Amino acid sequence: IIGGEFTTIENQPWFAAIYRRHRGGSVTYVCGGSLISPCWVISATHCFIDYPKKEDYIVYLGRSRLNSNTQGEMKFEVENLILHKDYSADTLAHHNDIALLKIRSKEGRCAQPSRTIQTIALPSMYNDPQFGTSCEITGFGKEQSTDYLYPEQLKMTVVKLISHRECQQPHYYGSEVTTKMLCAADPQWKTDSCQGDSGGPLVCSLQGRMTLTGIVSWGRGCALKDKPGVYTRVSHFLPWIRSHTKE
Repeated sequence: IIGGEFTTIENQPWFAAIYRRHRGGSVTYVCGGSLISPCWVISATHCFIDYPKKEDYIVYLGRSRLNSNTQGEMKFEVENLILHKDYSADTLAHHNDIALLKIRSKEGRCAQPSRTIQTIALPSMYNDPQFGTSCEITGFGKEQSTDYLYPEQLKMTVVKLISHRECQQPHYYGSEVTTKMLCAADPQWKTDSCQGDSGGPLVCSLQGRMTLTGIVSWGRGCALKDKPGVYTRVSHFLPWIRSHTKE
């Protein structure tokens, strides 16, 4: 997250921190995700496509820090890693960038809700906030495009939804953005998602309900003029989500 503010997991208790174990034993951060039911985390396919083996991954819930344990956290293996079969790496602008992780602890259990671990509601189909609506994004991604390190503390910021009409302009993203995607940016371009934020939640309040409107997917650089962050439009994937969460 470029700009924005530090936070702790209490302020985004559905946030899932996803890591990969390397041959040699080293564990590195991969991407964010969101808990949508006790056994299911939703994220982005591009985070996993190069290493599709479920045994490679570790998922934490209730974690506020990147390389330190948070009191009360839960650790999970990935029982199933489900990538969207129509994924395409189309020059930055990934299509169908959505993935599901069925989580299971060493003891064979799913998530247990607490003050630091809670699910996020899915939207109604094709029901998204009006453009110009302020939404929030959360993650452990870079604080500056030029940084080498990721922040140790979780961050969040606010971005505004951008119409498909505005985002499809040639001076924005042209044909790279589809109706299954959502653009969001800051009016001053001063805050944004960045590398490492992929897979995490874009949350909007619709009708009083905090809703998983988007999943961090792609963008040209970070916090750059006329280059919004781009998000998978969750409300266009409900049948995919419902079928695969029975697996």
